[PDB]
Amino acid sequence: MNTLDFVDQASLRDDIPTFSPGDTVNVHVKVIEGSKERIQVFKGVVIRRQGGGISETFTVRKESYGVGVERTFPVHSPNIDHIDVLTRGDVRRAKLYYLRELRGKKAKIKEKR
Amino acid sequence: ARKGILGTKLGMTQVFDENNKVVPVTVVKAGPNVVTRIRTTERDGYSAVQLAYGEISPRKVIKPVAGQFAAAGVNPRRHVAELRLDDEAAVAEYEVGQELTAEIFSDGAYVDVTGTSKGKGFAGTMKRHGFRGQGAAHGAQAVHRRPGSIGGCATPGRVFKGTRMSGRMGNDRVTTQNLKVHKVDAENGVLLIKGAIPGRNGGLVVVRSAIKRG
Amino acid sequence: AVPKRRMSRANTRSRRAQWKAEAPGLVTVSVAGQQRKVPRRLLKAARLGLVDLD
Amino acid sequence: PKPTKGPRLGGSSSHQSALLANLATSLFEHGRIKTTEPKARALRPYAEKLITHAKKGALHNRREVMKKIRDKDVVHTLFAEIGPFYADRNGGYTRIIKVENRKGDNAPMAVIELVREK
Amino acid sequence: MIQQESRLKVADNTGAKEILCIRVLGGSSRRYAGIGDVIVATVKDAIPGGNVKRGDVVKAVVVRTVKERRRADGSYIKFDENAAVIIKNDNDPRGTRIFGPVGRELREKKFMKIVSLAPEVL
RNA sequence: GUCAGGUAGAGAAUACUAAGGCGUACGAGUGAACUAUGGUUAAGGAACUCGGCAAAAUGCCCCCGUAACUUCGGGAGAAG
RNA sequence: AAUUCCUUGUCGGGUAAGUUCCGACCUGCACGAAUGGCGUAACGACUUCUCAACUGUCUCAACCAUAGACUCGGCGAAAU
RNA sequence: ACCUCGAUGUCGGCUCGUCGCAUCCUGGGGCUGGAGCAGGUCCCAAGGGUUGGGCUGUUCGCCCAUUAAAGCGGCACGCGAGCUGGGUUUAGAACGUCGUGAGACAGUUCGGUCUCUAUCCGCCGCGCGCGUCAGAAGCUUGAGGAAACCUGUCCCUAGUACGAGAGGACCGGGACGGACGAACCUCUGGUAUACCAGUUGUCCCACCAGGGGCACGGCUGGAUAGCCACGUUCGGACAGGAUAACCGCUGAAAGCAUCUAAGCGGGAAACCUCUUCCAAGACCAGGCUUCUCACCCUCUAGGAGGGAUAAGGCCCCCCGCAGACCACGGGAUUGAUAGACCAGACCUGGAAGCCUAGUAAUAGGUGCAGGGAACUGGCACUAACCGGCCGAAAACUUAC
Ligand SMILES: [Mg+2]
Ligand SMILES: [Mg+2]
Ligand SMILES: [Mg+2]
Ligand SMILES: [Mg+2]
Ligand SMILES: [Mg+2]
Ligand SMILES: [Mg+2]
Ligand SMILES: [Mg+2]
Ligand SMILES: [Mg+2]
Ligand SMILES: [Mg+2]
Ligand SMILES: [Mg+2]
Ligand SMILES: [Mg+2]
Ligand SMILES: [Mg+2]
Ligand SMILES: [Mg+2]
Ligand SMILES: [Mg+2]
Ligand SMILES: [Mg+2]
Ligand SMILES: [Mg+2]
Ligand SMILES: [Mg+2]
Ligand SMILES: [Mg+2]
Ligand SMILES: [Mg+2]
Ligand SMILES: [Mg+2]
Ligand SMILES: [Mg+2]
Ligand SMILES: [Mg+2]
Ligand SMILES: [Mg+2]
Ligand SMILES: [Mg+2]
Ligand SMILES: [Mg+2]
Ligand SMILES: [Mg+2]
Ligand SMILES: [Mg+2]
Ligand SMILES: [Mg+2]
Ligand SMILES: [Mg+2]
Ligand SMILES: [Mg+2]
Ligand SMILES: [Mg+2]
Ligand SMILES: [Mg+2]
Ligand SMILES: [Mg+2]
Ligand SMILES: [Mg+2]
Ligand SMILES: [Mg+2]
Ligand SMILES: [Mg+2]
Ligand SMILES: [Mg+2]
Ligand SMILES: [Mg+2]
Ligand SMILES: [Mg+2]
Ligand SMILES: [Mg+2]
Ligand SMILES: [Mg+2]
Ligand SMILES: [Mg+2]
Ligand SMILES: [Mg+2]
Ligand SMILES: [Mg+2]
Ligand SMILES: [Mg+2]
Ligand SMILES: [Mg+2]
Ligand SMILES: [Mg+2]
Ligand SMILES: [Mg+2]
Ligand SMILES: [Mg+2]
Ligand SMILES: [Mg+2]
Ligand SMILES: [Mg+2]
Ligand SMILES: [Mg+2]
Repeated sequence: MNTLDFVDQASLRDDIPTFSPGDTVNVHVKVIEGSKERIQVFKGVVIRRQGGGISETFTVRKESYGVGVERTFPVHSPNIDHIDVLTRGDVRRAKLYYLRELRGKKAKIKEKR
Repeated sequence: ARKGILGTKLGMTQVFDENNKVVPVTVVKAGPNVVTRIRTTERDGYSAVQLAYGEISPRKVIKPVAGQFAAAGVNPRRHVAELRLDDEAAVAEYEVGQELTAEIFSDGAYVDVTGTSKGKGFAGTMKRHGFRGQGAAHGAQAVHRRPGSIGGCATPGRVFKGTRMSGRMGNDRVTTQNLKVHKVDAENGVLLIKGAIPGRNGGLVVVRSAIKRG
Repeated sequence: AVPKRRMSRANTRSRRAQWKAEAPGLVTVSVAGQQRKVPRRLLKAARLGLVDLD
Repeated sequence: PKPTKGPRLGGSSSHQSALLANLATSLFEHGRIKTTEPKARALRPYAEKLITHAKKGALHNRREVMKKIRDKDVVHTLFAEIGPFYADRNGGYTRIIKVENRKGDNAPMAVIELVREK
Repeated sequence: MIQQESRLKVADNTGAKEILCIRVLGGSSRRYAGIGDVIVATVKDAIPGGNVKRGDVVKAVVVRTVKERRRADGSYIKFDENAAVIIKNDNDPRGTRIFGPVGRELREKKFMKIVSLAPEVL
């Protein structure tokens, strides 16, 4: 129950899959270059989900060409089209910040079975 | 003429533009107002409209206040405030008893919002005036946050008026100019104003058409 | 910092007059049939016999 | 419950935790205690949350109560007597009554009581 | 969020490894450089074969930052390291290859040649 | 100057604790500034300053591995 | 030069930038051989300069707790 | 050598400023040996702005990157009852030098206690009293104050004017920034001493299991609200008036000429308005309204003194994102003010007990589990009380 729920309900998106920290996801992001509009996929592990309602955000971590990259999105952002979940992770906490210090094999997350 | 309405700051949230840009917004309950009095150059020496806002039990209204509402023929309200108008042609647009709603504004209009800023209590000079304070080390003795010198010497042998010092901060009338109204919700009676507005949630604000960008 | 001068009789008294007590407001309560005076703050306790009416 | 805004009773957070636990134990054992008004006002919400665990009554609730109340005899009283007694009352298990100030420091004093009426 | 005395990894093959930030350009008293901001820097470490040796003063553009940067859409980008590309006066790299991903912000700041050579733009 | 419980521990260090002994003599409140004493901090990392002052850091045990130089003992717990 | 006034001498090194520092030159105001001269492994809470690591020293400051400060009751000074 | 030797603490730095203009930048102009760009010089102009580093105790100065610019000065070379204490300038020690020596050196070197509970004025904030010709309440006018006032780059006009070429505009439009200030907490980020989880040592709850006390909140991983910046949003106008330097029009004295002597005009970030805030203790103590508009007694029939009331207010009481206290704001049973309770949101991350698998450490099921503060909505269960104290009118003159 929130004071401003009657405003936010208009912008809440309905096509959001259920996902948790530790899941591997594919975030299809709209990107503009010049006048043409294309979709760029950001594949990585969800490391955190914070907030609520129309202001809830989630962060995805990828390793790209030897450099760690983190990307944070409003869950209900209209700049995303599809979020696709790929694997469920086995994690023991809500926030996976410890992954920021780990590389390679040790950075791997266990899957749900 | 310069439109305006009384309202309550409900809180802040986030909406998205049609080009998907994020817009921080404060939600203002631009609740119905009633014109309770008209000020005229011939009666009062200036032109203004008096507005009343907010529900109140008649048990709570004091008798001289009830007498003024009764003379206007309207039910009492908690908050009464004037909007100053430049001219009598603008006054002619209002009548006692008339109701005003959020729909006086349209999307993309620029507004000034007036409210009382949050109280900060007795504030030091670092917080209240942005003083740099002093070093945390290198021998500095018990002056880490102290204001330093407050004047010259024998001449003028006194502290000037206006010297910035510690003291009560906040709880001031503040007007934020040229805020964009992102959306008007006629059904909920709400204004979504881009950006911040002064005051705590639940506090009285006055939304007027921007002087500079109106 | 020390006082530079002695303080006049008048100046001393003016300030010193601000050091004073204020009387408590008192209300009547019937206890053991007798009517006693107690602070309104203690009204509920006095009826419940939790106040030592000496 | 809502944490203390200002400095904690007893001059430390740890002393306050112990003080609240001791005061709750005393309150449940005797049914009525007299203390300083700030301590009484701080105890009221803390004691009422314990009584709620007692009303629920399950083993889980018992262990939760035991995290704060080390007097096992008082725990027994909470779950066999005070809990059942309040089954039909929804909140408001305690009452605060202001009493005379203390002589040696003029401390405002209050009695806190379990409600017995219903 | 780079400033004077901040060290950055070099993201190109000019032969520098580390640079030290000397000045954020674009105004008096300007504190912080982010992605797409030009700095003046000194080379603190170089590969033995490099074309640019230790001690040279160079111009560079920040391409990666550890401090998360906000985008118009309300999204954020964050990298594990601070990295810059050594530039010449025509905003072109002095090197031929860019290493690692770069921020979208470089496109808005007109460093097209860098965007072209980057293996990924995020 | 004389006694030296227990569990961790190399220990009479240190943490908790037994026997035994205390709560030691102004208190009660209260989210002001400010001072003191502790705590945490995005990004940057000596840019502070007379000076890295003060903090932070390093820290234990068992292996591996240790340069210049030297009075041939050392350096050395070098370093890593 | 713990000695050089002129002097931040001059050249080289270190730094993006070095009146300090290190290596040299000799024009030693005003070194010099037991008021010992020149070196020297080891040693130093000595003094000086550089680097790594580390950090609220700083960019730039924010927040928390405790002791005072503040309020109420009691006692009740001082310099001037 | 006039004040101070029965004491007026120094250089440099730090903090905080305030004033002058002999102006460093931005603004307005005359003349150029001013083609243009870019300058030189002189006049007007103080609104705002005027960077960070290396060396040195340094000021100064040199240098490295920038900038529209990195102004010069006064205020006890502003500021040590505000901080520092590196230099200098006590006592230790040493070098060079001088002295037979004790010692000495605007020569050098290493080291070397920075005290004070603010009485008065002054300044920043906050109350109490009385007044504003009855007692009260809502909304106000604005005399007079305060704050704010910076600026760049790129793109059009235009590769046009000008110019052999090289180069390259004025004026007029638009976009995007730096620094600074304000409000605010949706986002990002920080904090978290009654939130959740993990975990070390030890003691305890007889014991197992499950927990608790202490060790920085023991430590570690997270963390809503509040507060906050590294975050978010907004600001500096636009227009008008009177001017400066300067440009003039129309014109004599002086048949010509002259911006001036009579008159009439252009003209700047300075000035007055304009924008934001304070403001009637503005003693000329204002204005527009609304409410109460009422009664007893005593002195002598003058003026007073006392008591009880009205509108209203205060204190007590439940509280606040209001707060040092006080004040301020709300609630006070005809009541959701606070707590509890119920539910949601959010934080944590899968409780206990039991069952199952494994020799066991442990894992899985029951189960978006259990625990829990601040935010939201319900709910009189608890507390806001069977109440005290304040608080309303001498007349008289003239005009109508
Ligand atoms: Mg969540
Ligand atoms: Mg001290
Ligand atoms: Mg200190
Ligand atoms: Mg708190
Ligand atoms: Mg105390
Ligand atoms: Mg503890
Ligand atoms: Mg022992
Ligand atoms: Mg010991
Ligand atoms: Mg004693
Ligand atoms: Mg004590
Ligand atoms: Mg405090
Ligand atoms: Mg940090
Ligand atoms: Mg960090
Ligand atoms: Mg330095
Ligand atoms: Mg410095
Ligand atoms: Mg130095
Ligand atoms: Mg140290
Ligand atoms: Mg330490
Ligand atoms: Mg060695
Ligand atoms: Mg030299
Ligand atoms: Mg040199
Ligand atoms: Mg040398
Ligand atoms: Mg000699
Ligand atoms: Mg000899
Ligand atoms: Mg000799
Ligand atoms: Mg010797
Ligand atoms: Mg020593
Ligand atoms: Mg205290
Ligand atoms: Mg006292
Ligand atoms: Mg004489
Ligand atoms: Mg004297
Ligand atoms: Mg001038
Ligand atoms: Mg001006
Ligand atoms: Mg001075
Ligand atoms: Mg002084
Ligand atoms: Mg001596
Ligand atoms: Mg001699
Ligand atoms: Mg020493
Ligand atoms: Mg010295
Ligand atoms: Mg000396
Ligand atoms: Mg005025
Ligand atoms: Mg005045
Ligand atoms: Mg502020
Ligand atoms: Mg929030
Ligand atoms: Mg807990
Ligand atoms: Mg036992
Ligand atoms: Mg066990
Ligand atoms: Mg114990
Ligand atoms: Mg923690
Ligand atoms: Mg943390
Ligand atoms: Mg008046
Ligand atoms: Mg009062």
